Amino acid sequence: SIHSFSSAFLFSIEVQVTIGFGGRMVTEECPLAILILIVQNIVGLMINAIMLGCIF
Amino acid sequence: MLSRKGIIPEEYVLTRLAEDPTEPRYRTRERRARFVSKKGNCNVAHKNIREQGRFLQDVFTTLVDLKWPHTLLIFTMSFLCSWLLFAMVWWLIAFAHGDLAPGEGTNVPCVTSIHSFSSAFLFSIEVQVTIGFGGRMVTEECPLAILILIVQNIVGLMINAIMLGCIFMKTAQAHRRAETLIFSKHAVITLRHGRLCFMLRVGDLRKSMIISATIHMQVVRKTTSPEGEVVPLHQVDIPMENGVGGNSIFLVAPLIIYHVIDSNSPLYDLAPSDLHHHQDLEIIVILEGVVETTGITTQARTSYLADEILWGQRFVPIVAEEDGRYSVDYSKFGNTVKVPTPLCTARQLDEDRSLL
Amino acid sequence: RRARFVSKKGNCNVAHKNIREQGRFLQDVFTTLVDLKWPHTLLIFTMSFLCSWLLFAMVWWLIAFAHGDLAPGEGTNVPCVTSIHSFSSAFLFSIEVQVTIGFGGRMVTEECPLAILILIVQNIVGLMINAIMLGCIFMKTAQAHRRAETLIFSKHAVITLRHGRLCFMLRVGDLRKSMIISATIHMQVVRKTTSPEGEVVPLHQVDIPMENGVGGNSIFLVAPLIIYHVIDSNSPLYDLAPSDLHHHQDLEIIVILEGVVETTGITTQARTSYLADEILWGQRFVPIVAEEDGRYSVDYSKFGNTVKVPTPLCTARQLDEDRSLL
Amino acid sequence: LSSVLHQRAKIPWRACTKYLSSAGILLLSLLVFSQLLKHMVLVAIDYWLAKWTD
Amino acid sequence: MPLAFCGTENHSAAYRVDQGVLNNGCFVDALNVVPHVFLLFITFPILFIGWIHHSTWLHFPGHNLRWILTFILLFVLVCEIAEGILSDGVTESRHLHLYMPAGMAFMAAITSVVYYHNIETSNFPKLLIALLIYWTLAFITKTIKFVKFYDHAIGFSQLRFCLTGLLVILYGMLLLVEVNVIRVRRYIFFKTPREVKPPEDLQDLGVRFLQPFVNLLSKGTYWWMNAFIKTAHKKPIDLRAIAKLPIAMRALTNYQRLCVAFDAQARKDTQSPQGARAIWRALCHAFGRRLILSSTFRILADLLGFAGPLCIFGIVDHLGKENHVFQPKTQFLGVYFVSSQEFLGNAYVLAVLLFLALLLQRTFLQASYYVAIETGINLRGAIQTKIY
Amino acid sequence: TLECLSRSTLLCVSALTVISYVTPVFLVALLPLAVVCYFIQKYFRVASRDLQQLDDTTQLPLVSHFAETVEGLTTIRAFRYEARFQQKLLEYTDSNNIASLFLTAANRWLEVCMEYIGACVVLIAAATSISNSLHRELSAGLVGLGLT
Amino acid sequence: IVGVILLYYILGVSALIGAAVIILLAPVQYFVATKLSQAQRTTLEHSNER
Ligand SMILES: CCCCCCCCCCCCCCCCCC(=O)OC[C@H](COP(=O)(O)OC[C@H](N)C(=O)O)OC(=O)CCCCCCCCCCCCCCCCC
Ligand SMILES: CCCCCCCCCCCCCCCCCC(=O)OC[C@H](COP(=O)(O)OC[C@H](N)C(=O)O)OC(=O)CCCCCCCCCCCCCCCCC
Ligand SMILES: CCOc1cc(CC(=O)N[C@@H](CC(C)C)c2ccccc2N2CCCCC2)ccc1C(=O)O
Ligand SMILES: Nc1ncnc2c1ncn2[C@@H]1O[C@H](COP(=O)(O)OP(=O)(O)OP(=O)(O)O)[C@@H](O)[C@H]1O
Ligand SMILES: Nc1ncnc2c1ncn2[C@@H]1O[C@H](COP(=O)(O)OP(=O)(O)OP(=O)(O)O)[C@@H](O)[C@H]1O
Ligand SMILES: Nc1ncnc2c1ncn2[C@@H]1O[C@H](COP(=O)(O)OP(=O)(O)OP(=O)(O)O)[C@@H](O)[C@H]1O
Ligand SMILES: *[C@@H]1O[C@H](CO)[C@@H](O[C@@H]2O[C@H](CO)[C@@H](O)[C@H](O)[C@H]2NC(C)=O)[C@H](O)[C@H]1NC(C)=O
Ligand SMILES: [K+]
Repeated sequence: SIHSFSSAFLFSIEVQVTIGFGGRMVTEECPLAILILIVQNIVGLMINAIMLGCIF
Repeated sequence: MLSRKGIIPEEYVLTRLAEDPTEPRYRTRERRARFVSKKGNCNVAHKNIREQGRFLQDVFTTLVDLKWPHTLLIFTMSFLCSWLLFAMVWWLIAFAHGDLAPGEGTNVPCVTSIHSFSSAFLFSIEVQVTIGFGGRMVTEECPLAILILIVQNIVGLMINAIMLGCIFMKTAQAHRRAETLIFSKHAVITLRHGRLCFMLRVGDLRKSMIISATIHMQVVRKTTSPEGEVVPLHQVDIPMENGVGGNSIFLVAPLIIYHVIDSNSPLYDLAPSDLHHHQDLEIIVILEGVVETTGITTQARTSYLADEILWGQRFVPIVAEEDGRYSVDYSKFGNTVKVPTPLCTARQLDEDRSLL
Repeated sequence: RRARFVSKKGNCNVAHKNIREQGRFLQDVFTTLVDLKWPHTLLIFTMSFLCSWLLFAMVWWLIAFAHGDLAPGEGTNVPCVTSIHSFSSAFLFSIEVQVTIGFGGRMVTEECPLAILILIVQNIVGLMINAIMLGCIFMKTAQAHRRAETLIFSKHAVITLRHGRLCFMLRVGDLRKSMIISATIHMQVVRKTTSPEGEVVPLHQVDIPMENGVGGNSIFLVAPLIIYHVIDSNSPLYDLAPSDLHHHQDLEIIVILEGVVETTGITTQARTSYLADEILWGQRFVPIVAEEDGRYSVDYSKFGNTVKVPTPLCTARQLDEDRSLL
Repeated sequence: LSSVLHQRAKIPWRACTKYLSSAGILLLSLLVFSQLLKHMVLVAIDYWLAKWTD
Repeated sequence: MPLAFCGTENHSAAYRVDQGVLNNGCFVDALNVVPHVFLLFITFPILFIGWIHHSTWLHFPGHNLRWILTFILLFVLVCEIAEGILSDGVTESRHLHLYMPAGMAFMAAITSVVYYHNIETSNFPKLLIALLIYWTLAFITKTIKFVKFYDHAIGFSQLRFCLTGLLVILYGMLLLVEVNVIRVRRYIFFKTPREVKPPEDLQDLGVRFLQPFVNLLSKGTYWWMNAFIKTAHKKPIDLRAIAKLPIAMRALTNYQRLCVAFDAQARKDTQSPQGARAIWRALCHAFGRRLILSSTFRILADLLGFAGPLCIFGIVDHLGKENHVFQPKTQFLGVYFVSSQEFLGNAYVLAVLLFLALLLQRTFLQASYYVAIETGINLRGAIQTKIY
Repeated sequence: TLECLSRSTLLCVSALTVISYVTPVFLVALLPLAVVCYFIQKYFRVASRDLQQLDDTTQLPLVSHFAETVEGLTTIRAFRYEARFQQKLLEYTDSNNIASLFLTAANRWLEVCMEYIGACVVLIAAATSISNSLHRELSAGLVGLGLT
Repeated sequence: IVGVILLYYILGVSALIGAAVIILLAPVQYFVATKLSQAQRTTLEHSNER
């Protein structure tokens, strides 16, 4: 369900915030997609830690 | 085979004595150990220590007090390994239930839409990070699937909790790992107000001053007591000659830590003859205090040797009164210049007062 | 046996009794959860999360039962929550909502407002439980960094001759690599003394000067040091005698090492006691620090080892007075 | 530092020149060519063996 | 076409569960992956966190039975990887289960010795539980696979059965090693842990020839010399840098050993003028315990060095056959099994064996050299003292 | 030493030339090893000469002490200083032996490191050679020459 | 012993026949080595006198 940059923008919103609507989801047979999903998840978690740490 | 020693002659030789080479590097090294370094890094060999047991809390504490790039690597590895380990067991359950088997609509898999290990990796990522896309989701009547989902969530919560705790304490404590306190490389013994005074200069390289700065000066000497006692590193505390006799010092512009060597002071017998490097006469100056911004007490020790003490020298004035503010020339901070001064011994100086 | 004021380790074995009714409020029980051990904290939190998931799982199942949705047979009535056909499905939905996984296979519907109200309750409870869990994690993490009791004192103290004058003496050592900033030595005599007006104080504590150069309580521990108080006319030990060495003799010496650890930045205390039988006359502490080419070496095996030395087996009142005559 | 760098000098030019000057012009080049010639044959006999065994 | 763990035979029908899941050869292989994956994930953050020295030099009991077991366990795992790659040559399917389970077992074994070595230096035996809960975890599943190969009547003809039957014994042997550490040190669920302290020889800061006090692999590799060699390149070597030799090699200790041998050699033999025969007997009795060790290493080194010429013969013989036709010729249970008579016939397998044999041979030869030198140098110290 | 050095170095370069000719890929694989080998060679030389020189120096006093103890045995025993001289020998013997022991350790460290480097060459030469003969049809004798 | 046996297995009875030359020439090397030491002793005696 990826059709434009708006859809891609919405997918990144769903993953980094960890919403995961499920209309746009990661499939298999695309290892590059899986690798960036891991990278984006790690980056999103470390940003949250910085935000939580800075708030403290 | 291809070596010169195919057969060893082992014949005796007659070479006369020739010991000293041109290079004096054989006897050049003559440094004597010190229990406190110039940079404040004390180093005393605590040899033969009773084996106190080690605990896993030490490893956990080491995780908290690690560096920043290392913490990222540890947690990235922790997150990636956690997802990977659970993805492996998710794949096992699907395999053991026949989910990974070719298509069959009769059975309901323990996890829906799980085909390969790639899907298993994605399913574990969705569950642990709580993205939950829903294309691959848990189903009922598979008690092992429910059990692992509980285990993965519990494990994920504890791992995330550790990461938040480690990050939270890192910002609090690691900020207070900087030592911006500078002493003088060489101290002096000068003549102020007629009385001999041992002086050194300390300054602050951080704009926020140290609150409630306490200065402790101690002479370390292997002072064998006349009764018979012998102690290798006896520490004698030295007064400060402050305006009130206390140990409080205000640190805005660097000042001179001047102590008047009197009869009470052990330096009453200090002489330039006993000022050589191989003499057991060392001074330790410690300026404890708490930085206002963070609130963590800070300590910065320094050690002055007899060879590092310059007799009869005066510190250069630093603070110039400009039109608006005061100028500090930190380039000439620890520079000491000579001055015509008596060069006798403070113990022998008592005769000058007696004569007059 | 003989009663002690403070244990040798520093446990301070004293008994409290006849105390008024303590508050015992609710806010203290949370502190109990804070100071739990690592295995117990994990057990407490796993139980709390599992109980929350299970409790809400039961109530979602009840709501589906009340709406008549899990009854077999497809109907036009939209269920309160979709794709719920068992309690196992109800448990999974509770897991998804509370942990915020939100798969979407089972989703809330606009059918009944009871589901909407209870979804709010589950999320708020889940959010507050995470907050409590994260709050407890922060408090417990500091305890790991604490590492309080790591200071060493000699098992027995001595009365020796330093600078000619008799003095009580003990040894202090810091096993920790990290330094202890703002160290402070406090020496106290715990005795039963009577007043000339009839007062009989049970456990009198008298301050004891440390005989430091600056006349203060501050020390600096990088190597094991001798802490000695000169027994003079201004001390309660001026009336000491060799006979005051029995186990049941009325005497006790308390040494306190206050000081904030440099790394942790929090104050730590190390109380130790020396009984009369642990006070050894006519002994001296062997020198420990040995100079080496690399760095100064400290032999911690001989930390408590002593060498016998002949010292005046008399009273300080008679010994000091005889100095003028001699 | 400076002494160590000065001490750790193989002095190849000086020692080689002493041996070369003492040996002369004929007996020095002859040894270099003879030793190299011997070893090029050793490579050749193994190489020829490979071709023959092939 | 996609990389499949079990393979792509008959429309990927090798993933069936019917007739018992444990009866599926792919699944028992998969169960073997799990303990290795567990240890990798469990201890990786631990090694990343920790990332005088005398207080951290105590050697755990069985310090030698662990390294030699690991090396032989590493060797059989290299053979397992090589055998698995041979097995999937016939079919077009990748058949990832033939070698990947074994391949990362070798990786996990490397981490286990690294993790154990860190525990050996940093005296924290309480952490030596992961390996315990791993070794039995690495043993149980392996036994299942072994029994299943016995259930299908694989027999010793197949190479996998021989390697698995050997590899389970290696896991069993070091499992005994792990519980042996527990028995001596008594740190797990025990009351009084026995006190073990580093040897008194290294307690003094005046020992720098730390050859006796080092791990077995560094004993055979001389890895401790790297610090001294690097230090040499900056600070010229003086007697301060070379601190005095340990008590095991001191001249006085050697003379005591030489003197005690003479008493034994002259007591029973009353008619001993301390001549050539008596002195030779004294030298043999005093230093035989090390000369034999040098000879044992040297004899093993000579034998291994011969495998190189045999490996060349096998490699070139297989290469001279212009047919270049390779096949395992059998498929026992849908997975092709190669035999030993063809495992040592492959050129790449033989080359790997040649490389491994060369590594072992050179270590043994050099180890024998040092043992002989140490005995020879020690005798010189003792002989000089006796002459003086 | 000059003859042995020339033969040893000529045999070495001959071996690398043959292996590179047998498998050109080895030339690429020669770049890492010839880098690290130099480091091993460079460091060992600095660690050898010093050690060798130190060994020779430490032999001078010990043997000289022996001569004194026989030229002045009567005076040595008369002074009742035999125990001190025995201790002097033990220090001298320990100093010489540890100088010799470290030299052997340095020799063995170089030998093992070069042995591993040579073992790696064998694997590289074998792997490339079998690959060449199976696909590009390299001569069987050439494979043998490379391995030997 | 392992070398000669392995040589016979590989090259047959030709390697053993050929390798006997190196085996038989080793005692000749021993005589050269023993006389080389004798020649070294003569030079050492003359050099020590010098
Ligand atoms: C619905 C499912 C949800 C699942 C989610 C998670 C469930 C959590 C369950 C709660 C219990 C889990 C315990 C985890 C402990 C985490 C870390 C922790 O607290 O360890 C710390 C402690 C003690 O260990 P230590 O510190 O190394 O002690 C050694 C040393 N003397 C020291 O004190 O530093 O604690 C320990 O580490 C425990 C010590 C026990 C020692 C036993 C050794 C072997 C342990 C493993 C085998 C158990 C025995 C066999 C059981 C067989 C059952 C069939
Ligand atoms: C189907 C599978 C079959 C596989 C078969 C082949 C596989 C073999 C792999 C395993 C190799 C086995 C090595 C055995 C090592 C035994 C050691 C041994 O017996 O000596 C033990 C001793 C060590 O104590 P010490 O220093 O003498 O004690 C101090 C003094 N003597 C005292 O009084 O207290 O003496 C010493 O140890 C002296 C030090 C020398 C060290 C020699 C061992 C180093 C080995 C290095 C191997 C390198 C890795 C190669 C393996 C490749 C595999 C992939
Ligand atoms: C200082 C000598 O210390 C050593 C001592 C040894 C043990 C040894 O058998 N040595 C003699 C052998 C005899 C038969 C000549 C030798 C000396 C020089 C060169 C090579 C060799 N052969 C050794 C055996 C294999 C073929 C070549 C090894 C190496 C060393 C070393 O660090 O160099
Ligand atoms: N302008 C400055 N800024 C920062 N640190 C200074 C400055 N001037 C002196 N220091 C510090 O004061 C100490 C010595 O003071 P001094 O003025 O004598 O410097 P110095 O002789 O140039 O020192 P060094 O040789 O250590 O660099 C050192 O720790 C030095 O880092
Ligand atoms: N055992 C105790 N437990 C708690 N608080 C106590 C206790 N004893 C004394 N206090 C506190 O100290 C104060 C003085 O004690 P005291 O014996 O005079 O009590 P009191 O006369 O009963 O006091 P009040 O009437 O104010 O409660 C008390 O008022 C109370 O605040
Ligand atoms: N080398 C040492 N390392 C660490 N702590 C030590 C050491 N020596 C003594 N202590 C500590 O000092 C106290 C006892 O001192 P002492 O020198 O008498 O030891 P000890 O006789 O070995 O004592 P114990 O039997 O109680 O362990 C104890 O608190 C002990 O932990
Ligand atoms: C596994 O694959 C083999 C391939 O030989 C199957 O055996 C036959 O395979 C062909 C197609 O390759 C089918 O048309 C035959 O029907 C198969 N024979 C039988 C008796 O089934 C074998 O069946 C496969 N295993 C399965 C499907 O379980
Ligand atoms: K979420």
